[PDB]
Formats: sequence, structure tokens, C-alpha cells
Amino acid sequence: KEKHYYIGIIETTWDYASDHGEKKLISVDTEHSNIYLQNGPDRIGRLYKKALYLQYTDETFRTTIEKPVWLGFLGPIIKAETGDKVYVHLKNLASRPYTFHSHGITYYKEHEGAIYPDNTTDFQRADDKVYPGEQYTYMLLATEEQSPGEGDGNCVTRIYHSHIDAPKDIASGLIGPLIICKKDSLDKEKEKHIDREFVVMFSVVDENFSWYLEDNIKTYCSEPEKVDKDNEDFQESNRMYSVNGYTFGSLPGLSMCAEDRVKWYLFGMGNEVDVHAAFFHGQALTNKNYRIDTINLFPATLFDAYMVAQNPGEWMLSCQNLNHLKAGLQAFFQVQECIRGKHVRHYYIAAEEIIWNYAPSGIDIFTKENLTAPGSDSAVFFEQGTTRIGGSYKKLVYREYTDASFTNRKERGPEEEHLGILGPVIWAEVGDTIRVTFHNKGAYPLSIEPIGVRFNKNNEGTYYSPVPPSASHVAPTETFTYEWTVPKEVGPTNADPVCLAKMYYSAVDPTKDIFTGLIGPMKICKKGSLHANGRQKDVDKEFYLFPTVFDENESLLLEDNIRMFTTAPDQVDKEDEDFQESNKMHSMNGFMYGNQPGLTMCKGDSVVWYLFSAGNEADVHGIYFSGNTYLWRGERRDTANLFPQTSLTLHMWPDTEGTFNVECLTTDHYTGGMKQKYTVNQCRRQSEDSTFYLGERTYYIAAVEVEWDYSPQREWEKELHHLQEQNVSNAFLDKGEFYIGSKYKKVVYRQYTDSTFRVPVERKAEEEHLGILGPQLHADVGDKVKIIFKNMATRPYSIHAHGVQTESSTVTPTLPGETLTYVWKIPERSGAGTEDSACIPWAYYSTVDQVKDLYSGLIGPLIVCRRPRRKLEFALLFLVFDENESWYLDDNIKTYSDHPEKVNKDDEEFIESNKMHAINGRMFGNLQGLTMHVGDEVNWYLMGMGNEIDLHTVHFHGHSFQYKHRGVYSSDVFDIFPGTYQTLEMFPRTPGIWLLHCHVTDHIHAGMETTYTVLQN
Ligand SMILES: *[C@@H]1O[C@H](CO)[C@@H](O)[C@H](O)[C@H]1NC(C)=O
Ligand SMILES: *[C@@H]1O[C@H](CO)[C@@H](O)[C@H](O)[C@H]1NC(C)=O
Ligand SMILES: [Cu+2]
Ligand SMILES: [Cu+2]
Ligand SMILES: [Cu+2]
Ligand SMILES: [Cu+2]
Ligand SMILES: [Cu+2]
Ligand SMILES: [Cu+2]
Ligand SMILES: [Cu+2]
Ligand SMILES: [Cu+2]
Ligand SMILES: [O]
Ligand SMILES: [O]
Repeated sequence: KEKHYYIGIIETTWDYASDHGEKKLISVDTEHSNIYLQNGPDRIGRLYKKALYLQYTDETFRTTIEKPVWLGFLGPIIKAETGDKVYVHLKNLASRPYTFHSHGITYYKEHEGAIYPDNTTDFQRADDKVYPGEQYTYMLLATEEQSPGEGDGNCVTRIYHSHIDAPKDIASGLIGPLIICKKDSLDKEKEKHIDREFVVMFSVVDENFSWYLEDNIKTYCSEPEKVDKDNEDFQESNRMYSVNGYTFGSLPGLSMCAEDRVKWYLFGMGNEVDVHAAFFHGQALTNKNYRIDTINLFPATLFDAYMVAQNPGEWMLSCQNLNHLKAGLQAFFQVQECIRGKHVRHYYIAAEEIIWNYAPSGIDIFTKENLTAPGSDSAVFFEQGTTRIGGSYKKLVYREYTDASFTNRKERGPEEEHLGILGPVIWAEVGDTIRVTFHNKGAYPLSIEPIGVRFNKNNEGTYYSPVPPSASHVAPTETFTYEWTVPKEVGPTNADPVCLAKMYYSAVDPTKDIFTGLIGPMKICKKGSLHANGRQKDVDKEFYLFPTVFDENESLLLEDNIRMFTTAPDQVDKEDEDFQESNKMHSMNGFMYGNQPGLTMCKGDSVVWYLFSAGNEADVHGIYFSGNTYLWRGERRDTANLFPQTSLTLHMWPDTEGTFNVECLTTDHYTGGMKQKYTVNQCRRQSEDSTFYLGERTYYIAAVEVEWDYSPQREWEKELHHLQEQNVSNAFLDKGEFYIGSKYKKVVYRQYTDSTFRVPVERKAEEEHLGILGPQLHADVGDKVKIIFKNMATRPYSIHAHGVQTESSTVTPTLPGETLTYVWKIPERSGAGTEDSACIPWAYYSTVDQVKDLYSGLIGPLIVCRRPRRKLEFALLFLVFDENESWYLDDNIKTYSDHPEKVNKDDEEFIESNKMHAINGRMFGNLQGLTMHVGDEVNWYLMGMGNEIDLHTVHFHGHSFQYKHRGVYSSDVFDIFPGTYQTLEMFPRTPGIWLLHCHVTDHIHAGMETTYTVLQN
């Protein structure tokens, strides 16, 4: 078929509403709405002028078609089954130039509707920028290459948006859904067997970016005269946390019937504070491929879910990111009312208060140093005195008891010793009923909210609307018996593991209860997978890990805690930056700096890890199990990623004896103490070894100190701006007064020919694209790689790598001038998992100082392949190099700064002047070397690392990619965070120079982009 759509871009006023009335008890935490929606002297209220796509009937952009109420300000839903020829007739009826760039479909440079130095000429640039009054019809092709994966649903979710300056064009309001179905999935422009199809975009629509900021200030502020746009609160007062554009329970239209087959197309959109956690309170929207309960979304994350509306009632959709939840990102939706499970599991739990100590040994187990040594990582969090609480905090948490007689606890075995602060594991099987007899015992009402089980409205553990103890409100001394059900439609899918890591927390006020201590593990399993004791049947060890930043400043018991441990409360300024840092407890299961115990097992044991987390947008973790590799959802990986409310079930079979680290790779977190140890003991006696390593490879690598330049040519930057017509100044690149430019000394891994290390291997063409990265080491499964590593720098470094097996756990640092040998064995578990592609990459890095060594430059890819036009390989490392952590910072200042004496290393402006947001070490088109031909088979090895900020949604303009074993899944955006190493298959089809970039606002403007060339066959 060949669809035609008429899209006009009009200017208009949008009201984030307030439905000027109530019946809306959003009351998860909520009331300071009047910042966001308050009109006034400075503030603008809930009315902003914003351009937006509308659908017209004819080429006469006069007669409009009306888009669903629930769609909010998004553009009209554009659909197309594979093989279609969609033509989009755009007419810019607005005050400035806009375009229409689509995400998941094929077109030529004359139809990209995106502007950048792509060496194209006039006929191909008509699309790339539509002026007011001009009309342009975009021709798109639903190719089989962009077709939803062999294992994707029938219709995936894609997006279209303007692209002169996308962040701004999108903040301005120009963005809509593009749903792509496979061959004849659709029927009457709706999926063949669905009842309701919805589109939801989570986003902190930041009005400070919209082109109409001025027009909005000058209009609504009563005193436009005196508003500081550069004012933190003014800015915050323009950030509209909202789902479909609507901000405080305002989303209308969401309505289905019970037994309704709903399909939801989600997608985030935003800057780096856009760490979302979509959650549909009422049911089991659990059909991604497996059963999912909460859906994480980031800038341009394209996601599709399938639900079967059940459990009739007025439910709620929210974003479990705490900060977003209290900034009002909720939206009612409802399933109108248009057998059970007899095995009763009975638990008795009391919430009790205690004085939790985050680190008992009072020492950093990792370094055997005193946890309060003057000026150290730990110091800040544990220093105790006048205005610093210190190490232990009167917390409040769940503990199990023997019976309604809340008299005697249950003895916690060495088995559950690791549990730390977490509550008592609640568990059950598919087809059961749970009855937790909660008994509050603290100075505040609380309750227990369970993620993952089926519960009626009488058992809802929170209260949203539109002295007895209620499920939602169990007062300080009352008690209540929640009843939950674990019916089929809420427990593990066929493709799911035997047990799903789950959780439960106090939901009287999530944004505060959890941080105080009310969070506990839960485990829902396939029917008959557990023994009487609650342990899986052929599993040796079951562990539960909860890494988070226990925000003590948000504890219900904060005041008391100030009163108890400070040597001067009255004097405690509760809002000092430094005060709140000292109480941001970066910890795992309650412990810090190595102090967590109980993670011991036998080599050969079948271990099963249950990970989960909660918290705000700073909860972007990369849990790294050093020394071993697990098996998640058919994929071999050794670093799990967790965000607000994420839950995972890892399966591991440790294979090397020793004491290894379970740590959170993401910098802040690691420095702040988010690292633990787990021990593998030898529990058998096994073999004599001259029987297996069919291959041997040896590489000679060295670490050199080079002068690196993040942007050696500034042309592409320059050209990109003039096209956009921007008056912008580059903070990171412009030497300015005393700033250090774009060049900084760094230490990097360069390959050599032999043990003499006097002749380096010349980087050929197919490897110019590696930039700062070390060489692409290759190893097949069954190898015994040997790295002869020589340190030519001026301070101890070493080389180690994820996924690889080693003899011991310790890693000897190579001293300068010294040359050592490291040996990595590449057994089966270091290679492709069952559903993995044949080659998978692992980052090799330096261990002397996990952090400073990295930012200093030391990083590279190890590709480990499985089996025995051309085939290409590219390695991309998206990382915001924090040049402030370089071991070489002092030299750079003296070497590069025009006036070193005038530099203050603490000056916020300076700090930022060093945050090089780059790809493989270079920003703004400066990443040369990515060239293929039409027809080639390309393998992109993407890997991210770094701090909390490192959310990187990689987008390739004009081409999509496939990704699991056999390219079973399709998409054009890939989510990447610290510790993510992924391999994407792609077949270039349309020739031309295309833009490759991170889709998150700060990152784009910062330079995280370059271009890849597809040459004509
Ligand atoms: C575009 O034009 C010139 C020469 O072709 C130069 O800027 C560069 O080589 C070209 N850029 C790209 C991305 O091909
Ligand atoms: C561009 O930057 C200059 C300073 O370099 C500034 O004075 C001016 O307002 C900006 N915009 C235009 C159109 O000149
Ligand atoms: Cu985009
Ligand atoms: Cu959110
Ligand atoms: Cu972390
Ligand atoms: Cu932090
Ligand atoms: Cu990014
Ligand atoms: Cu795009
Ligand atoms: Cu783009
Ligand atoms: Cu930044
Ligand atoms: O795209
Ligand atoms: O994009």
C-alpha cells in the first residue's frame, strides 16, 4: 500500500493542565505543584507556547484530523506495515524552520529531514531544512531491513521528530510516534488481534530548551522584567515531568475493559535526568518477550509491551524514579468491569527501628585503611563530629517473627547473613496465595507494597484516589493482614527463569519510606520449583543484592539522627551541599567498603543471584562480578545494569577459586564505597591438566604517554553550527582565558611487534576508527591469550579484562620500565552465550586505580568469537572522559593553560571545561574511519563505561541494526551504560554520509557524535 499523511507544524499554547478541580489524590508524595504550575512574577505556570505536528485531511492545510485525547501533545500516529511506501506531506505553518526526520524506515538524503555537514548538495538539502510557508513531501520506504525482528512483536515502536537542532526542536514540541508492523500485521490500521493500542512517552519536557522560552516569559510572567533564566529554580520551574505531555495525574482517555488485549508503545525522551521507570500499578503488562513488571526508558528508548487488562478498577501509571514521582509524573488509567491458589504462605513481619551501621569493621576491607582517614574516599561519609552524622544511622526496617505473637524473631542463618539491611525474603510459587501479617512498630505509618504479585484494591499498599489500619495505612501500632495472589498471569513466562527476582517496600510515602529502611527481597517462582524451605531445587546458593544510594537526608528518622550523632545539632544546616553528601550512603544491602559478608560458595556450585534496586536518577549501576561471568536471559555477560526498580535473575557457576569483587563499576558509586567481595572456595579435589586449549595467541602491548587531541579539526563543528544558524560557543574546546583546550596528556594502550618494544604496530585503515582505544585483541573460545605488557608511562598500571578467566584474583601492577606477562584463558564461559551473537566484546582495562586509570586513557576491546562483499568490525566506546580525574591533570594545566596560576581546580566552570563528551576519544565529527559499502556485513561492538551520567542511547541515522543470535531483534537506538558491551549486526543499504550520535540532550550539544559513510557498491 502507499499511505499519504498530511502533517502541518503549527504554533500554539499548551496547558499541562490541572483539570482545575480535584478528585485527584496523586498523593504518592505530592503538593509543591506550585512551582511547575504557578503563574506569576517570575514563574510561567502551566501554559507554554509550543509548535506541534497536527494531522490535516488535504493538501489544503485547513481541515484537521483529531488525535486521541490520551496522546497529549505528540504528533499524529503514523503507521506502516513492511513493504509500504509512506509519503509524508509536511507544511511548516510556523514562525521558523522545522523538518520531519523519521527513525525506523529507509529513505535517501533527500528524505532524511536532518541537517549536518554530510557533503550533500542542494537537491538533497531541500528536506534537511523547511522554512515557514514552504511545503515538502517526504518519501519513506518500509524496507525489510527495518522490519521488526524475527522475535519482536508484530509492530515495534519508532519515532519521528524535527532535526535542525533536535533537542530544542523536540523540547519545543515536535515529536510523534511511528509504529512499524511486519507484513500484514495490521487490519483497519490496528493490529490484527489487539483491542487497545496506546502510545506513551515519558519525558521531563524541559521548557527551558524550547525556542519559545522568550515568548513564554514575556507573555506569562507578570514581571517579565526580572526573571533570571540562569536561575536554578526558574529552570526547575520549566521542567514538566509528564507522561504524554500531561503532568499531575492529568492524563485522560486511558480506558479499557477487563480481559482487554492492550499493546503499549513506550519511549522515553529527554536529557540526562531522564532515567524513567514506567510502572502500571494494577497488572501484569508482561509480554516484552518475557514477563516484565517495570519498564525503564531513557532518551529515545524505544519499547513495546503487551498487557491483558485484568483486575478491574481505577489504577495508576507512574515513573518509579523517586524524584520524578514527587515532581508529579503520575497518570490514572482504568480497566472497567465491562480458582485462586490454596497453598497459603503466611509471613509475620514487623517494621522495627534500629541503629544500622553501614560499615562495622570501621575499615575499608579493600584497602585495610581506616574508614575516616583524613581526606579520603570514605572520610566524607564516615567522618563524625559537630555537623556530620557519620557512620551509623538510626534506621527503620522489616524483620520476620514466628507468629502473630510479635514476641520472638526468626533466627537468621549464615545463609541469610548477607541479606544485611534487607527485609525477610517473601516467596511463593505460581498458583499460591500470600498473607503477610504486617505489624507496624515505628513512630510512623507505613505498609508493604509488593511489586510482582496480583493484588486487589483492598490490598493496594499506596494511596492515589481518582482510625483503622488500611492496606495503605497501617498506623504506628496497628497491624494488618495483606493477602496477595500469584496466578499464572503474574508469574514466569515459559522463556523466563525458574524464579524472578522481586521486591516489596513501604509505600505510605515511597520517596521517604524506602530510604529509611523499608525494602525487602521477594521471589516468585514457577509452580513446584521450590523445596519446603523456599530454596530452588538444584541450586546450591541463592543470594539477594540491593545496591543503592541510601539517601539519609531523606530518612523519616533524619532529625532524630541529627539529634543523636551530631555534636551540635542546632548548628546543623540541613540544606548544606556538604551535609547532604556526608549522608548519601552509597551501599550494597546496607553495607559499604567491603564490609558485606555472607557471599561465600563452593567452586562448581550453581549460584543464582537476584538483583534489584530503587532510588532516583543517580541509580544507574553496573554490578561487576569480577573473575566470573553469569548467564542472563541466554546472554553471557559479567556486569548487570540496574536502575530505579529494575530486577534481574542472574545464573552463575563460579569456576575459579579465590576471593573476587562484586562491585558497581559506575565511578561515584565505586569511590563512595559500593564494592563488596564474594568468596569461592575449593570444595573438591579435581584432575591433572594437560588436556585442553586448542589455541595460543600472544600480544605485546605497552602503555604509552601520548598527547591526545579530542577535536584536532574544528571544521565539522563549525559547519554544523552555521547550518543550524547558532551563535554558540564551545565550553570544552575553547581555550578561552586560562582553560586547557582540547589536547591533554593521556596514557594509552598501543600494540607492538615483539618483546623488545621498539617497533609499534602501524594502525591500518580498518582501524583508524579506534581513536583512543587500545588494539582490538581477538581470541576464539579455547584460546590461551598471553599479554606481554610493558609499562612505558610514569606510574604503575596493568591490563585485565572482563569475562576472561585467570589463575588467581590478584592482578600484579606493572611498574614503569618493567615488562610483565599476564595470561587470560578463554574457556567456553567467556564466549558467546546461547542467544548471543558469535563474537561478543569485553573491555580490557587497568586495575591499579579502577577510576583514575580509565579517565587517564587506558581502555580497549577484546573480541571473543565462538566458531572456526566483505565482513567489517568496528569498536565504539561512548564515554564522557572526565579529564579532571586524569593522573595527569596537574601537567595539563601547567602545560596547556595560558595562565595556570589563574586556575582554580574547584571552579565549576573549569570542572565542566574538562568533561569531554566523546566517541572513541573524539567529539564533533572528528572520529574518522567508519566506512563500509552497500551490501557489507558490519559488526559494531558497542561498549560504555564511566560515571552516572553515562546514559548513552546510540542512534544511527538512516539504518537500523539487528542484535541477538540471528538478528532476532531490530531497533535503531541502543541503550548503553557503564559496563555494557554489546555487538550489533548491520547491513548498510542506503549509500551516503550519515550521522551517528548519542540521543541525550547534554551529550549531543557536547559533541558525542560523528558520521559513518556507506559507499556505493
Ligand atoms: C567533505 O568535503 C571535504 C572533501 O570531501 C572534507 O571536508 C571532507 O573530506 C569531506 N567530509 C566527509 C565527512 O566526507
Ligand atoms: C553572537 O555572539 C556575540 C558575541 O560573540 C553576541 O554579542 C551576539 O549577541 C550573538 N548573536 C548574534 C546574532 O550576534
Ligand atoms: Cu533522533
Ligand atoms: Cu521518570
Ligand atoms: Cu552503582
Ligand atoms: Cu554520589
Ligand atoms: Cu550519551
Ligand atoms: Cu534519527
Ligand atoms: Cu539525530
Ligand atoms: Cu555533561
Ligand atoms: O533516524
Ligand atoms: O535523531
